[PDB]
Amino acid sequence: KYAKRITEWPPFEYMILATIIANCIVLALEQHLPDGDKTPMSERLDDTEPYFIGIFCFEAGIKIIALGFVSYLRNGWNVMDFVVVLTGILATAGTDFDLRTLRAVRVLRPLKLVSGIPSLQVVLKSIMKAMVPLLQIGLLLFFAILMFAIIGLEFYMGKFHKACFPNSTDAEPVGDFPCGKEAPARLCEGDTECREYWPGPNFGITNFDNILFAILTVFQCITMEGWTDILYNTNDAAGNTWNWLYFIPLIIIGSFFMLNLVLGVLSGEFAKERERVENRRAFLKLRRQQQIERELNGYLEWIFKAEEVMLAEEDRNFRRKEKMFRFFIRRMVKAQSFYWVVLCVVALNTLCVAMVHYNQPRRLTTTLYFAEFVFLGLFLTEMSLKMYGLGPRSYFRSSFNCFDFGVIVGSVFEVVWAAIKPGSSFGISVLRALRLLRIFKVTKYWSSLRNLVVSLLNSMKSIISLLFLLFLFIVVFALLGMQLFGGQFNFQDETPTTNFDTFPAAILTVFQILTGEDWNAVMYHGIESQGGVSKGMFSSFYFIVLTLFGNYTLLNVFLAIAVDNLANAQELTKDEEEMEEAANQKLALQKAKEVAEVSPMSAANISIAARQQNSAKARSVWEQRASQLRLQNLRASCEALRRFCHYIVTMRYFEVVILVVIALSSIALAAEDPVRTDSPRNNALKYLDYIFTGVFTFEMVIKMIDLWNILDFIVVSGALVAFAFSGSKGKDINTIKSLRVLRVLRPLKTIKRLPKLKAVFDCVVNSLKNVLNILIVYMLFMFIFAVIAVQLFKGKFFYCTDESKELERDCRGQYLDYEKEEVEAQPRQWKKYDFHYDNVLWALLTLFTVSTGEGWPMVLKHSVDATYEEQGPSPGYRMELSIFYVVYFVVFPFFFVNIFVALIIITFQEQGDKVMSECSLEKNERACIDFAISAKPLTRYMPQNRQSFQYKTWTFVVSPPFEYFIMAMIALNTVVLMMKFYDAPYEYELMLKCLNIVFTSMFSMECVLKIIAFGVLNYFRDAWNVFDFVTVLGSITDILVTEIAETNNFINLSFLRLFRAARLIKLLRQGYTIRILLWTFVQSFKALPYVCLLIAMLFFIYAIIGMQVFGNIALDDDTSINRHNNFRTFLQALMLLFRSATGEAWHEIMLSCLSNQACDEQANATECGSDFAYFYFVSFIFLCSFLMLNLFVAVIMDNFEYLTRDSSILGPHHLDEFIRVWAEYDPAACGRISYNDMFEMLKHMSPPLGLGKKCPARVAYKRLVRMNMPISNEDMTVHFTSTLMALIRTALEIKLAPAGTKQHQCDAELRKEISVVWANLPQKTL
Ligand SMILES: CCCCCCCCCCCCCCCCCC(=O)OC[C@H](COP(=O)(O)OCCN)OC(=O)CCCCCCCCCCCCCCCCC
Ligand SMILES: CC(C)CCC[C@@H](C)[C@H]1CC[C@H]2[C@@H]3CC=C4C[C@@H](OC(=O)CCC(=O)O)CC[C@]4(C)[C@H]3CC[C@]12C
Ligand SMILES: CC(C)CCC[C@@H](C)[C@H]1CC[C@H]2[C@@H]3CC=C4C[C@@H](OC(=O)CCC(=O)O)CC[C@]4(C)[C@H]3CC[C@]12C
Ligand SMILES: CC(C)CCC[C@@H](C)[C@H]1CC[C@H]2[C@@H]3CC=C4C[C@@H](OC(=O)CCC(=O)O)CC[C@]4(C)[C@H]3CC[C@]12C
Ligand SMILES: CC(C)CCC[C@@H](C)[C@H]1CC[C@H]2[C@@H]3CC=C4C[C@@H](O)CC[C@]4(C)[C@H]3CC[C@]12C
Ligand SMILES: CC(C)CCC[C@@H](C)[C@H]1CC[C@H]2[C@@H]3CC=C4C[C@@H](O)CC[C@]4(C)[C@H]3CC[C@]12C
Ligand SMILES: CC(C)CCC[C@@H](C)[C@H]1CC[C@H]2[C@@H]3CC=C4C[C@@H](O)CC[C@]4(C)[C@H]3CC[C@]12C
Ligand SMILES: CC(C)CCC[C@@H](C)[C@H]1CC[C@H]2[C@@H]3CC=C4C[C@@H](O)CC[C@]4(C)[C@H]3CC[C@]12C
Ligand SMILES: *[C@@H]1O[C@H](CO)[C@@H](O)[C@H](O)[C@H]1NC(C)=O
Ligand SMILES: [Ca+2]
Repeated sequence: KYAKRITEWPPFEYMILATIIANCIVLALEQHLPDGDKTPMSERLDDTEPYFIGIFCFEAGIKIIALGFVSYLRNGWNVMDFVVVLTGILATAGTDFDLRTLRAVRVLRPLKLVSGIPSLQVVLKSIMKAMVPLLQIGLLLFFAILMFAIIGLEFYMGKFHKACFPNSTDAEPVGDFPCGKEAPARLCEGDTECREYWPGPNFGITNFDNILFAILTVFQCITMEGWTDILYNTNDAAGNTWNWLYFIPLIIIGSFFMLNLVLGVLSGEFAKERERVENRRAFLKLRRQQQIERELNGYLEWIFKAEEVMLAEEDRNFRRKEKMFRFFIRRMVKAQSFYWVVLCVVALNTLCVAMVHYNQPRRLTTTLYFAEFVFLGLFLTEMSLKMYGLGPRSYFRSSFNCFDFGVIVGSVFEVVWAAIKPGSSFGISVLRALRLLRIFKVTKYWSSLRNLVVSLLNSMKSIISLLFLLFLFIVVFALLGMQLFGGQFNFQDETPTTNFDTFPAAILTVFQILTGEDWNAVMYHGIESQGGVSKGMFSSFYFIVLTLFGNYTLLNVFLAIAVDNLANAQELTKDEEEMEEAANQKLALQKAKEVAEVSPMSAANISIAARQQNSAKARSVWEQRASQLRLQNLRASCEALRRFCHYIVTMRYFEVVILVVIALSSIALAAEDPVRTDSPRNNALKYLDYIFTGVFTFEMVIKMIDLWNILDFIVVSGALVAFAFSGSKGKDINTIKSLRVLRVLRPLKTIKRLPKLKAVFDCVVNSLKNVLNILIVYMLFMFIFAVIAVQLFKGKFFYCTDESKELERDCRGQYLDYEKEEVEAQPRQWKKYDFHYDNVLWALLTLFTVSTGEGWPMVLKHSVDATYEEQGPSPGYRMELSIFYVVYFVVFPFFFVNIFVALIIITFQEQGDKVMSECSLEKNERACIDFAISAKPLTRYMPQNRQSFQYKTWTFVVSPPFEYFIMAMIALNTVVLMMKFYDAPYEYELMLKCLNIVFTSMFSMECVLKIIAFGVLNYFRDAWNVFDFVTVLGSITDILVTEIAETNNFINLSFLRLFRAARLIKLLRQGYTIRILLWTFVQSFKALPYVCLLIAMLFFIYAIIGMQVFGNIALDDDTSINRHNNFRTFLQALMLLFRSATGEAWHEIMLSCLSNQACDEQANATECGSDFAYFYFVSFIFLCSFLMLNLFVAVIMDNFEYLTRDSSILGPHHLDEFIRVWAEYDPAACGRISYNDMFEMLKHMSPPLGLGKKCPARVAYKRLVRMNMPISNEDMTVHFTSTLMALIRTALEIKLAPAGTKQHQCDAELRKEISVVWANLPQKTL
């Protein structure tokens, strides 16, 4: 039994890894066919299973006979291996048919190589240790969903079951939209009536019939996938007046707030983890290695200089004459002239390669073909001459030179491979555009951008491990999907492409679900495959998981990578700059030392050059927090007429009137009718615009007599020109429209007038300027990808209307469309796909749409189906091209976009301080003392009579079992709140109503008991008691309304039910970690309202612009501009803008209004719509994303002190416990309290602060004795003013004990730091 010492060798471990990889390949080679069909390879691979099972069992047996049982089973990975082998053995000996739950375990086999490689185990532990603090967020998220689900269950229960059945002939609805009989809901057209019962919108899956369906629908909504479809279904089922008030708060809270919480928690976790001893040591090693290299390079340059100096004096007096040539070459390959020449050559090559487009002239094609050879030869001659003038070892030292060599080799391979078989092309020749990255060399941003690449290369193994772990999880989920839905997607209609039949299809489906686009469609297909709504509805959980741990795990990989690398680069750059400054000042100070024969002026020179550059120390919040965390960790480790037109603008009440006129003009702009130009409202608006432009020009003309003013000049001049052209016929009506839409800039004038709005706009602009270099790099990478995509896909995105024809000449005439069983004659026409890659601009637009994530499966399908230059598509022709898109998703949406967030997180500047010299010592200590400054020991108001009646009620109410009963009563009432379902029996609804009755009665009894035991003016003091009373009163009003027959049409009262649905909030107070986080983030939100004002102004401006431009588009169904989504009104425009901001079909909306749309039969122009929608939508998406990210980072950095807590010396929270303890023992302040209570209070005090063990109590005595005593005054005196202050002073930054006599200086420091407190603490210092 000595297997461990003779059978646990490296080579045996690599034989077990080969068994696993082979098993993975066998699993990936399986194919699933419907209805029991099987390929011969299926049986051939099935015959391979028992050898794998035998090998696994042998390895398990060796490990058992080496380690024992319950220490071999003590490892979780060994437990997983044992479970896998046991399930395999049972399957081998299993003849019964209930093996599906056992054969689905063999998808965990790829996870076994995680156990075989401990490095992957360490990486997985590191990635999963940052997800525990996210769990509470998920809990909160679940609560939110539950709450919203309940609200849905109370409003949209069985509302989607009505449809326009024509005449009850065969019960086939004509339209897939809900009804309302008369009412403001949507009506049937033609000979149809809305009969009862029709499954629902999506096969009857998305509805609010019961709590489970409501929960699933709300979860689908929060992921912002198809929530607008549900919104429109509610709109046309019950009217559009109040449905937005349910979905807009739902989307906001469930997506934006959750994402902000996740980002903040992750940022705090990363900041805490970066300052650990291991990471700090690794960073110090990297910094030392980088610092050595600069000195080495300087010394080698010095050495080369001497080698070329001792070679000219050695020849001045064959194999030597060829070496001055090498020296001259090396002096030539390093000069600025050669650098600029090669940079211009690379720029010209980029220009030449960027002109490729579909249907280019043959002369241009030949010119580019020859220029490729010319450029390849030139680049080859610049890589050989620079390699001989520097040497192979010195040339390969720089990483970008290695990249250049790789690109040259790939280009040569492409050139030789493009002649022996000219088909498509890889596109490596475009990669030379990355050589433009030399531009940053001549700027001052070279060090910062180079340090990021240095840090990226330093931790390459970690990046590879993380990517491989992600790929392994994707493979495991693909195998699970293959087992669950493999071969079950063969429906009566066309089989969906997004299926789980083969391994490539399953892995593409899993990747698409990970991105989060159209995952609900795949979920619907899976549910339909598993039986439908009736049975098989439990197959959704898979997708649920694949969403959750698929949408918050990438944010834990790529965001972590970005934060770590960018923080490392920033710290490296800052340390390099400060070390250079220190070395320069030391050298200049030493300069004066050698010159002792005269008074030196070097000291003055270094003095005048030491403060001018000092004003560049930004010291962002992230850097300050990192420094404080480093200090704390190190301490813990160690311790173990001109005047008549200028006085009018000087008036105090002149800016306010201008602001109110600006607001009035903005409101008048909002309330405009685009579709009906000729209306009395439009005439009144024109008359008001006359007054507005008159007052604007009047105030403007008196301002020039004494950038933003430039904008005011354009506004005024455009208004004047429009008025001048108004008094004539329609001369150049397009110019009139342009000058009319120019008036939207009126709200922009408010930015300067409000100092706070101007400040926040300046902060946003500064944040934008902070990421300009990364934006340029991102644009260069996107351009390279777009050029490659143009090269790959130009011309191939053409298709005929019917798939039978493959050529343009064949796609002529008419064909038979066999849709909806009508076989209609439809014209054949050779069309082009909406999003293509004809030229670089179209490719850039398509890649932007892909990066946003909308409709990228469609472009993936089109790219895969593309065949040739002028030939129609063929399904699955080139599947490998999907790699391209995968790579794109790895680089832009995932990587590049996550380094934008990090670059804003780590460089965010504090705004509420605006100065770094306030106290230089307190960041949380100041807040900790201010908490005691403001929070007085508020009491619980114990009754003072206690004679016969009030004391009994008070004792009953404040009793712990009463609170427990209320909690159980509030938790059991929520169980009866979600237990309602559609088409329930009458007795069931009666029981539900009776239970609601008794619960409301119990809560009313509790409220009246509290009123009696506390008092009218005491119960209402609490903000929670008044909320409870409001909910009780609302429930009573609802129950009274319900008992009496409801007013059918007099007053529509159905909102009061929400009050009862509010009881959930009543149970939100039990959690001691969700309340303190929710309240903290809400209080940070309420402290930054001007960011929200800026976002609202952005939405207002874009809504007005859309109203003016695309307002009169004709409403048509089966499009993106219809009765649900249009630009007609201000509310409709805002809804469209919000839908695009979340992102549903913004590309489809853009295409639905481009310069050729059929125009409404009520407006003036017969052809309305413009090609301006491209810029409109792209700019709106970019700006909305940027401002939302800025708001998120502002909120996160407002709370960074709490998000990086490291809770062991916490002070902001222990004061709450102190107040809670003091309140119970104190009925009222009464000035002063006794002494003996404080000892039992310290005993009952939280052990985290004050006493850990029995021994530290002595230290507490050392804090009570051996210093100044408050016993000088009356012993009947409070001590909280002197106890908590002393404990918070001595817990951190203790100074009195080492001195023992310098108390007066500490008191003076405290006084000068509390200078303006209105002398309130002077009486508390004693
Ligand atoms: C940590 C998680 C915290 C979660 C907090 C959640 C906060 C947001 C909650 C949003 C709830 C308000 C929106 C209600 C959705 C309205 C749905 C609807 O269609 O209502 C119409 C309804 C009658 O339907 P109607 O079509 O008019 O008639 C035919 C069919 N009966 O009724 C009507 O006739 C109109 C009445 C509905 C519109 C007004 C309702 C009051 C809204 C006040 C503002 C929000 C109050 C928030 C209260 C929080 C606690 C619930
Ligand atoms: C990286 C730097 C050096 C590139 C600078 C920009 C140009 C190289 C790009 C930007 C605009 C691109 C143009 C974008 C739009 C067009 C129009 C296009 O012309 C046609 O499509 C005519 C055929 C037809 O539609 O019938 C030819 C490509 C061209 C000029 C592109 C050629 C390459 C251009 C000129
Ligand atoms: C300062 C910002 C928030 C813009 C103003 C807020 C808007 C949401 C409010 C303020 C004025 C409201 C407008 C107040 C007056 C009207 C006119 C109203 O139409 C009619 O009065 C019917 C008369 C006719 O049929 O001609 C339509 C709503 C509308 C523009 C309202 C739409 C919503 C508006 C634009
Ligand atoms: C963090 C990353 C690594 C996640 C994705 C891992 C990729 C390597 C996966 C996801 C997409 C997979 C691709 C999904 C689709 C295809 C096409 C397909 O190629 C075929 O020729 C299929 C053959 C057939 O038609 O039956 C299989 C390889 C490839 C690119 C797969 C290879 C492995 C890929 C590239
Ligand atoms: C001073 C501004 C900012 C506030 C007042 C502007 C809005 C509320 C005013 C300006 C002109 C007004 C319109 C003038 C004419 C008509 C025609 C008729 O159908 C009655 C209502 C209606 C449609 C008015 C509704 C209210 C209206 C749109
Ligand atoms: C790291 C950054 C700069 C990405 C640069 C590499 C990109 C452009 C490379 C990496 C892998 C490459 C793909 C690899 C394989 C194929 C299959 C071939 O039949 C067509 C080209 C295609 C689809 C390539 C296109 C270009 C591609 C996506
Ligand atoms: C906390 C959980 C476990 C118990 C409280 C949840 C109760 C109220 C929920 C959980 C699952 C729900 C059931 C889920 C499915 C159905 C089938 C439907 O055709 C009638 C309603 C019915 C029977 C639901 C009634 C309410 C229900 C029982
Ligand atoms: C002025 C600001 C928005 C700078 C952005 C300018 C560019 C991106 C925008 C501003 C106005 C736009 C124009 C507005 C209207 C039309 C008419 C249409 O039939 C063809 C396109 C064309 C000519 C647009 C092209 C793009 C355009 C020039
Ligand atoms: C069937 O249609 C006719 C007219 O097409 C109309 O009377 C009604 O909708 C139906 N007739 C019935 C229900 O008798
Ligand atoms: Ca979407």
